Amino acid sequence: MEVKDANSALLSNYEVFQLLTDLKEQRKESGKNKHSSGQQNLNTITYETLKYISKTPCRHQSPEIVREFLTALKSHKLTKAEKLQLLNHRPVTAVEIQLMVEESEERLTEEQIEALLHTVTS
Amino acid sequence: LPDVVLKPPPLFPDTDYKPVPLKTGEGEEYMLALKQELRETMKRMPYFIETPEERQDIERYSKRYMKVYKEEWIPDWRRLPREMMP
Amino acid sequence: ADFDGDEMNLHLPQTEEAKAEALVLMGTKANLVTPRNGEPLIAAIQDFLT
Amino acid sequence: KEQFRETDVAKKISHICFGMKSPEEMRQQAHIQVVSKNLYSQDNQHAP
Amino acid sequence: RCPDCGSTELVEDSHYSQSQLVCSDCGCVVTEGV
Amino acid sequence: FVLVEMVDTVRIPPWQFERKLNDSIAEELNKKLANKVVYNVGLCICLFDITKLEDAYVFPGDGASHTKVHFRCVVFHPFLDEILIGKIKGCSPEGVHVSLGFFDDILIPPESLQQPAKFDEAEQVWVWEYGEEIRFRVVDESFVDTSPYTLVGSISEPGLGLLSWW
Amino acid sequence: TEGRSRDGGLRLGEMERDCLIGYGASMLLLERLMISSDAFEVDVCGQCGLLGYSGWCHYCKSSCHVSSLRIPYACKLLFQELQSMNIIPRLKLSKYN
Amino acid sequence: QGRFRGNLSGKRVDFSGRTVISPDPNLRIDEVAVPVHVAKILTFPEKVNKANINFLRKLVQNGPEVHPGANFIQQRHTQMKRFLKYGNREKMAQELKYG
Amino acid sequence: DLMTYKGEVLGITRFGLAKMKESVLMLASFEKTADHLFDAAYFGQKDSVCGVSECIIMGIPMNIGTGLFKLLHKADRDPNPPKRPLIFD
Amino acid sequence: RITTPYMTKYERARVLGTRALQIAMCAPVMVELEGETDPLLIAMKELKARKIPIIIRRYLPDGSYEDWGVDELIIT
RNA sequence: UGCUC
Ligand SMILES: Nc1nc2c(ncn2[C@@H]2O[C@H](COP(=O)(O)OP(=O)(O)OP(=O)(O)O)[C@@H](O)[C@H]2O)c(=O)[nH]1
Ligand SMILES: Nc1ncnc2c1ncn2[C@@H]1O[C@H](COP(=O)(O)OP(=O)(O)OP(=O)(O)O)C[C@H]1O
Ligand SMILES: [Mg+2]
Ligand SMILES: [Zn+2]
Repeated sequence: MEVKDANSALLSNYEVFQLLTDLKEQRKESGKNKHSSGQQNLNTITYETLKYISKTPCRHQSPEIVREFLTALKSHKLTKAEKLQLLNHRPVTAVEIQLMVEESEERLTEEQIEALLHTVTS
Repeated sequence: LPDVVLKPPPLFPDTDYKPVPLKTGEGEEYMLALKQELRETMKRMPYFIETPEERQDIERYSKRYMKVYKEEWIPDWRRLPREMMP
Repeated sequence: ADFDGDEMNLHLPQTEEAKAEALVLMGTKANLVTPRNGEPLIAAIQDFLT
Repeated sequence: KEQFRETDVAKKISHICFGMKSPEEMRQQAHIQVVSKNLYSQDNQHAP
Repeated sequence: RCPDCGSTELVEDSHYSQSQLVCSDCGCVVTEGV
Repeated sequence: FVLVEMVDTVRIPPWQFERKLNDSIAEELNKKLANKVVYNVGLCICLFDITKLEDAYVFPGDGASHTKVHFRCVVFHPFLDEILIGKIKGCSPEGVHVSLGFFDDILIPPESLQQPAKFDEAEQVWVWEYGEEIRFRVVDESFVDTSPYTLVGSISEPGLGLLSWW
Repeated sequence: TEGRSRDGGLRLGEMERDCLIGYGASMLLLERLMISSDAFEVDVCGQCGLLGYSGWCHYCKSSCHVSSLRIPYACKLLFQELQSMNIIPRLKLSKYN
Repeated sequence: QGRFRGNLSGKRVDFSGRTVISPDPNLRIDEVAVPVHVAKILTFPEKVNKANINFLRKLVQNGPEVHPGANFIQQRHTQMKRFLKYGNREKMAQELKYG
Repeated sequence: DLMTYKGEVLGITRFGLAKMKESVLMLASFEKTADHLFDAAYFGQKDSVCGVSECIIMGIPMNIGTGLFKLLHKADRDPNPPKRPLIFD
Repeated sequence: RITTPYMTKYERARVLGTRALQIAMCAPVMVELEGETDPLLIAMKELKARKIPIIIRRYLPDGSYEDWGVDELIIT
């Protein structure tokens, strides 16, 4: 029951949302009585995580939009964690990038924030 | 005949003889201080090789600021065989 | 055996795999010959040869 | 919430490594120290 | 008491050289082997 | 959220042979890794996919089908600096009790870094004014079986401003 | 037990084991000499290789490496007697795969 | 009588009997006659499946007295054995789950 | 051949059996139990489970007979199933 | 492909035993049994019909292996 | 020890 790598590759919330939706539809299309009675924690965790991701603005996302956002941020020499956080949160306000986002000193430049907002809002 | 014992002997039996106190004088204190200084200075010496940390979580801009820098001694490869070159 | 008071043992396997292995490998029809020289041991006897 | 721990594994013995134990390992393996030479108590219950 | 029906009719009846304490109401084998 | 590679020896009984092997393996792996925290890894959510699935053996014992399957599964394990959004599911004098939305009630933010008006008087008072943000600081896990929880982590709430809610 | 008056069972002597080996019936021999006679489930520690109890190793004071294992009771008795003779059998377990 | 020769190489087992033999040419070479008395003692554990469900139902209904039958039932969920000599055998036969 | 596969005629007695075989459990079970056991404990010789006697003692299926090979199940499957593509990476 | 194409008696016995155990453990039948309450009889019927979904994994002493289907091997 | 085979 060993793990090979706990940090193999980071993924945004859209992939988790898609996986949860696929598992939910496959479940309701292949619902089994005994398998469900054996372990009901699966249903609970799946439904609650899907509801949590639905509460967030993660909706209205597609792989093309994610690829476009990644290609747009690649020109900003930003780290992977910063773009991951921006994609998971989708900040509409500037203060979210000014203070909440880490590594603000020397990275904002007071001019790139407008481009970041235009890219994340598109 | 020998009597029977209900409980086992104590794990640390008491002794009526105690260790002789340590020798005193400037020499012993100076040797102690020098040994402590050696302990403190030999760990930061390049010869003290530490366990190479691995499995970094992520890369960050602060890396260059937190990058551990330390001079490395160059072994004399003339005396050492060839099997130890990197 | 000679049926002169000899007591023989009878065992019942408790596993389907053991049952199948006993029936296949240790089958009476599959062991009509000895591995020593291949001669058949299970054949006619007194009151059958006569 | 709940930690993942395996219930049972189909473990198969590979080989037996014979050896010896030192007195310290004997102390560590044992649970109690036997010092009384008698077997049962004096009462009529004869408890150990 | 019996673990299935909760009855107290536990009788020790040896079945062909097998000591066994069993419930007398539903037949739930309480304990077996000695 | 992050992917984790795992190798598991899944045992499928004989009465599931009519089902497809991959589907049954995925269902078993999900049932075995649902709402459970793997030590030094985190809380696993569900199975992401199955990469390698080698031959399926049948032992002379139980007789079931044992398959060694390599798969990738999603687990919730921040990177010590991730930002999250939870809701206050209670509050204690020594620290508030915030929880991610219906995900896990294990986030215990210590109240020792906010501006110097921090205190909880047991009346569920969050903070005196001048969707709750959370900044993960460190991960920590512990064992359970020690005789014949496991994920709490510390939360940071700096002077984020929060023009929307104080 | 041994005798009929003692409600004893039959004995598969060494010659019966030899015959079963000659036949090659491995599962039948295992079921006879292990499953139906002195089957037991012991707890072995994967670190020190000693025998534990109730999923706990008193030697290492831990229970993470303790695993269950099927074994004949006579084999466990032999291991215990050998440990009493200072001949410690250290069992290195591994997956059945 | 040691452990290797007396308890490891050759050891005693259960579900076995010992009896005197007698001739009977009316049986096949691959067949052996077993008395009813010994047959009622040596039992075989059969797993309830979709094929022999009715046969096991009838065997349980017969009980430990009639020769064709059983002596104990082990449920799938709980491993608590149930003796067929006591209790309503019909209710047990009607509640025979698979496994 | 079994008597003449090591280049020397070794008898079936305990001496030749020990010179030929290597399993500690089999030698201890045949003859000289305590002597062989103490010798193995001294040498620390690890004994495998390849032989038949040790397989019978430890209660595992012997390698000879039906246990020489392994069986596989012909289940409806698809090795190396399609992998879900990663969008963020 | 280098081993004997004939299916030995040991392989027959082990396959029949495994299939009987599986059928006793509520496994699906692929021959439409006709009133056979004995799992071993069903296993023998499946063997004679060559419908046992088991593949023998013959191992060579060095370590190499080879797979053989029950329907691919020859029975007697 | 007596036996049974
Ligand atoms: N009546 C009877 N006599 C016995 C028995 N066993 C041994 N003897 C007698 O005692 C002599 C041999 O003794 P052993 O059989 O060696 O006694 P033992 O086996 O050392 O005694 P335990 O170890 O207590 O079984 C023989 O001359 C027998 O006549 C027995 O079971 N019944
Ligand atoms: N000590 C023993 N060891 C093994 N088998 C024995 C022993 N004593 C008796 N038997 C069994 O009894 C059988 C011996 O019978 P056998 O010697 O062939 O005839 P018999 O006893 O000489 O009868 P006759 O005197 O010829 O009428 C063979 C064997 O299975
Ligand atoms: Mg005779
Ligand atoms: Zn240990």
